[PDB]
Amino acid sequence: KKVLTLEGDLVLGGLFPVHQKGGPAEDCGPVNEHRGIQRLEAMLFALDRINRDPHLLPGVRLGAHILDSCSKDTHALEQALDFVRASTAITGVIGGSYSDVSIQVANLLRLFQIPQISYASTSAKLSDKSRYDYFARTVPPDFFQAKAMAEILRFFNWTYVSTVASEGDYGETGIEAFELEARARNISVATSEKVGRAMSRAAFEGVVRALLQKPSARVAVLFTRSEDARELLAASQRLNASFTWVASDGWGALEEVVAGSEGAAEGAITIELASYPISDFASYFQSLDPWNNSRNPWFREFWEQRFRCSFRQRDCAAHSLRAVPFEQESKIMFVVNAVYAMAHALHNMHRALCPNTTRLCDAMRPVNGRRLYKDFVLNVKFDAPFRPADTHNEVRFDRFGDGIGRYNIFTYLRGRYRYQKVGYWAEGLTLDTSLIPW
Amino acid sequence: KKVLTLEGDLVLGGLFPVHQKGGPAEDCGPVNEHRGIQRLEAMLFALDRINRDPHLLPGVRLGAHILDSCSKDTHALEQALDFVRASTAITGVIGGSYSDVSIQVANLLRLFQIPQISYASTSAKLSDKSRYDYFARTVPPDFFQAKAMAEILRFFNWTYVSTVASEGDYGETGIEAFELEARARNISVATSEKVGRAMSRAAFEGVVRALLQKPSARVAVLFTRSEDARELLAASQRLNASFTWVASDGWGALEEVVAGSEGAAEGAITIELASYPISDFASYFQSLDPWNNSRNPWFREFWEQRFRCSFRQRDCAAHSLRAVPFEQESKIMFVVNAVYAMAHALHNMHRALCPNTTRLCDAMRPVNGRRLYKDFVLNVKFDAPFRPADTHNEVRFDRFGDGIGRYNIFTYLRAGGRYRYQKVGYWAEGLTLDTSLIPW
Ligand SMILES: N[C@@]1(C(=O)O)CC2(CC2)[C@H]2[C@H](C(=O)O)[C@H]21
Ligand SMILES: N[C@@]1(C(=O)O)CC2(CC2)[C@H]2[C@H](C(=O)O)[C@H]21
Repeated sequence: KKVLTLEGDLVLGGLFPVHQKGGPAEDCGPVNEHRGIQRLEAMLFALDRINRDPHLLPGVRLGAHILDSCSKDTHALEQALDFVRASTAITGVIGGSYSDVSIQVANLLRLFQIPQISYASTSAKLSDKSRYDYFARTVPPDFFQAKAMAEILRFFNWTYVSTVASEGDYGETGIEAFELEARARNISVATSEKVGRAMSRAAFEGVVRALLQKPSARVAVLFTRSEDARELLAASQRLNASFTWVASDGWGALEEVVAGSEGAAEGAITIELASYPISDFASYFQSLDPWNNSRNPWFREFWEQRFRCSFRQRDCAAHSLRAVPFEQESKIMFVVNAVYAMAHALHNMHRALCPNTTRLCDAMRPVNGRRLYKDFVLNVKFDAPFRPADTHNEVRFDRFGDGIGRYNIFTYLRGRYRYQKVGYWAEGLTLDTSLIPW
Repeated sequence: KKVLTLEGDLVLGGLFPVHQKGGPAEDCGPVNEHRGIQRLEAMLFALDRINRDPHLLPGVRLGAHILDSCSKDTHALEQALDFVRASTAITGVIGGSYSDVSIQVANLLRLFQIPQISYASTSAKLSDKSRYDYFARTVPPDFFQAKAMAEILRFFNWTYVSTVASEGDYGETGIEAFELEARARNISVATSEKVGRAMSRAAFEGVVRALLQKPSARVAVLFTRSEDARELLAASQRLNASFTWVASDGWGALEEVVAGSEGAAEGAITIELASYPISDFASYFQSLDPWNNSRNPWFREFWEQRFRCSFRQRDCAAHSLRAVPFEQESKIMFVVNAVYAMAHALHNMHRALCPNTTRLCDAMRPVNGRRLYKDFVLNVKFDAPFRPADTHNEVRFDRFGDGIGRYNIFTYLRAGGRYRYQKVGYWAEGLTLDTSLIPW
């Protein structure tokens, strides 16, 4: 219903879960604030810096055609029909965020040779190039995440664990990979529970007692969506049930997962893909205003939900995102590098196909998608923009078009509670014991 | 590359694995005779009789747009694009065969509200109408088949078994459903192996070796693709490894799965969905020759493969199917049943939308798929066409567009060479098997 359009010489398709998935009947629920709106603004911020970059396509302005997935694969696939209908013209696609939506969207995109780079889809399956030949990502596959989690249990001598998976490609294949890896380290799994898309608080108590039916297994491994980890922790709190949580990037270092069930979560070890905040995105997001951000068609709806106001009611104007603490979303960097990977690919494309000018020559009217994905997108290699220069971070894709298997490890501890970085994984597990009380 | 097109007032899409899958450079392999050609020819047969029928769509003609899936989802989806290029116009789609083919095709077909009826896709994944709101099938979900297979093990007190599943939505869900039914009947799994999309003869051996790592687990439960079962039977014969096979409809009673691996498979228990060879299909298929069947662009290739001749070298001419021992592929009836399910739904929709004529009126141009599926496809009830005398079977779909969980159980034995399938029993809301018919 709402289209996000930016004019430009070339148009970059975008796909973001602006809204949450709806209730039993509605396809779209409330605005997904952090992983939705903020990740969308990250693509818009990147496109602005690129359009100001004199070293990166100074003669070709990049546009955007950003669609909302509503956190549901079938809705994203109904929306992704815009990207194919013409064949405005869509050069590539940034997104989606959730694996299921990327799989579904990739199967349609390959039929029209549309390149796609995801900034958050981690499911290992997307690494298979015979089925997903137009798919690249700035994120590593979950082969490497599940391997890393198996080493955490191997290190802390945890050999009788349990597993919790969100239904879908991410949770199932993620736990499946974890099965192989725990097996390979003498770790035996007591039981394996699966969480339905939209369970009730009664259903999660079912899962708690299901995990409890083996009291000896006090450790639980999770390949879960954040809502699921939060409802399961809430259910654990209500049922006065104490588990040792070992969780994937779904939970990550999200305050919203543990908020209200901080006691039930204390002791937990979580994983986030290795990222850093970008300060120029921070000041850009906090200076965003509903009367100046008309280019984002969902920014007013976010503003009404963020501040409990209405533009009809005239009570939105006194608020600012600067009064608020800015908790920059974890995968913001990966959105930023994914837009840059596509822009560099196209800069390299233009350099070779239009040597005589900075403008778009007939050799890129239209842009050959196959040549773009195979010869340029896959062969990008540049410094991550805005990177913490003290550490050398580089943007490229391996033989399977995946990002680098590097993860940060955290712990939820204690009045007051907080996630603390305790280690990392980058080919090997590396963590210091001095940062854990147990 | 080829597309079987025929004129009609309404056009029904078709999807069959006319060709097996190829290698890395090719997307299409040799001709698939049984699950390809006979299945394609069954739809043409049904179309031909529907168009002669004075009681079923007398004034409305049915055309077709039959595509080749090449036993591969990505190729099928490239092809299925034809069905949605109107936005010739496609009213409904008959197909595909492979469950991963039918899933991919449905995700697209629902976008343009096009009803889909599969004659072979058994994945339980396809029973969920939130996700597959325009899909229906003349076959049951694998929820019942997995229940059927654990009942067979529980009956023979095989408490320690191994599993093998073809990667994808048929193998993985089938076996997972099976393993839960096995657990609940105290049947423990020793090991579980996966058969990938691009398997090598060495990789197939690695699967056999993994199965032998548990020497007590002599039972091997498979939810595999046809080709995946044959190659596992080939790898086991190469290794003189002996397993009791219990296998899903993928294997079924296919002679092509056991060819060259007759001793490796002896004593195998195989499942097929309960069906009957249909009456007039044998006359039709056997009366097919290459100088009349120009309407099937893959038929000449089937002819060459069948008789090991060449039209370019003119050896083929002196041949006819009316001398061969006609083996009617087990799902022929479900293909014919799907074609007739769509025909009846449209006949009934036409009664509702065009009451003053036999011809396709404007209230039905184009056919509204949402109304066709929900108000007419899901509600169809009719006597199964071409049903043999002693049979009184009815074609219908349940609340979730599913067929009924009915299956025949067979066993593979050496009688007089001369190896064959023998029906030992059936499954229909409980197990019934004749222990007297199994040699072992
Ligand atoms: N890595 C994810 C995926 O779907 O592939 C798992 C997740 C569901 C929890 C979403 C995370 C995110 O948006 O930060 C993606
Ligand atoms: N029932 C099937 C399915 O895909 O759901 C299993 C199979 C893969 C082996 C193919 C069989 C067939 O075409 O008769 C279908």
